[PDB]
Amino acid sequence: TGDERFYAEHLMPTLQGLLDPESAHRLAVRFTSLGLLPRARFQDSDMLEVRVLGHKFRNPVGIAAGFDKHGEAVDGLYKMGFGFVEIGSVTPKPQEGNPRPRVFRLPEDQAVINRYGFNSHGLSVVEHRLRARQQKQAKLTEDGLPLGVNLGKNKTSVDAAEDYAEGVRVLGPLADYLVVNVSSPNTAGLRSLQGKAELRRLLTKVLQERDGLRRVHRPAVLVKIAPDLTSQDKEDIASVVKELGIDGLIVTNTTVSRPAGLQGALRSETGGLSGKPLRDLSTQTIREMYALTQGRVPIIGVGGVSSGQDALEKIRAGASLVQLYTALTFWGPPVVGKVKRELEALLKEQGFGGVTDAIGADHRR
Ligand SMILES: Cc1cc2nc3c(=O)[nH]c(=O)nc-3n(C[C@H](O)[C@H](O)[C@H](O)COP(=O)(O)O)c2cc1C
Ligand SMILES: CC(C)=CCC1=C(O)C(=O)c2ccccc2C1=O
Ligand SMILES: O=C(O)c1cc(=O)[nH]c(=O)[nH]1
Repeated sequence: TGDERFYAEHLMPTLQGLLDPESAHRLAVRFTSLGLLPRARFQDSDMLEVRVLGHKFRNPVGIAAGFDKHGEAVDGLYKMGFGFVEIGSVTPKPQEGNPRPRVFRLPEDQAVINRYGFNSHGLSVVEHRLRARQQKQAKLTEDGLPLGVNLGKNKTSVDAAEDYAEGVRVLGPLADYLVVNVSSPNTAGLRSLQGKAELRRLLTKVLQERDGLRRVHRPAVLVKIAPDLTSQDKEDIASVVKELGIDGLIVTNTTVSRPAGLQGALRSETGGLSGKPLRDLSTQTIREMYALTQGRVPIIGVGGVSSGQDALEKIRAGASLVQLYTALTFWGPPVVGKVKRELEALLKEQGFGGVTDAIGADHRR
């Protein structure tokens, strides 16, 4: 389409030439929040509907955590055509995150490196922001546009499990699903919570807190994992998720690896790498986690999605839903309708009745 070409070829590269990435992010959130974007033209086909995690998703393309960290732009993100929105990560207390600069573009790689370090307005501010639109969200969710909330932990926390428990208590009642984010590369010791013993203790506490919420306020609980896990780590996570009845996995966060071939001048910056160089590392992690959970644990697939093909590869590997972030930063809002249009076309070409028929299809070949 003309908008896709205009944004991708002219407007976004021009604005990126003018603005440092964190300034660009802040202006993107402000513009989205104000609805200063035409309403998406693409009308969602019945082929794109997914029923998973106790909810209807009008389309399987979500905005990944970290774009709307503080729940400021939720309605603008639905207006952009996302089938679901995930906010956060949110930490219990407000915290500033790492010193600036902490976000870096790798244009030659269609990648970003970030070390934000969980900059967060904190649970109380986000709670009041979501409460201001709680019944609007109830109607959106009923109409197939669910809301996820991603929970983090404060830098100076002495008890990680209590940070996540506080998040469940405060934002669980406002969420369709919660994400226990134990895979940020930018908080010291956080990824150690993916270990078997630490994860079983942490997730038992999180599920007990969730189960204590009133039924209409009781969200699904997902664990978001790194792309950098050992085979042992992945087997341990699969075992714990099945043992405790965790509702789903988000696969994956950013990578601390630096794949051979990166060209960006900023490739050796500390932080998590996102975008195209992460794509197939994430797809293969989805594939492994689907097999280790016997296809019984819903997966939200994320990492380097910028086309219908990228989305369908993750769905065929075992994802019920996908998310994107970094593609939005390069191609702008038109990328959402592009992914959905291309995904519909490919499902038809490959003989799938809809997204649901394609979930895990590669494992049945
Ligand atoms: C600038 C930036 C900030 C992010 N912040 C968060 C976060 O707060 N919580 C989280 O779970 N993931 C966060 N992520 C990771 C994304 O949710 C996603 O897992 C990852 O970027 C891969 O998707 P992509 O290649 O489509 O960007 C962030 C990613 C980026 C690029
Ligand atoms: C061109 C404008 C105004 C916004 C696009 C954008 C980036 O360029 C960026 O680097 C970026 C980096 C991290 C998060 C979000 C973004 C983003 O939203
Ligand atoms: O630094 C952050 O806040 C952040 C970055 C990232 O890539 N992933 C995440 O979970 N948090």
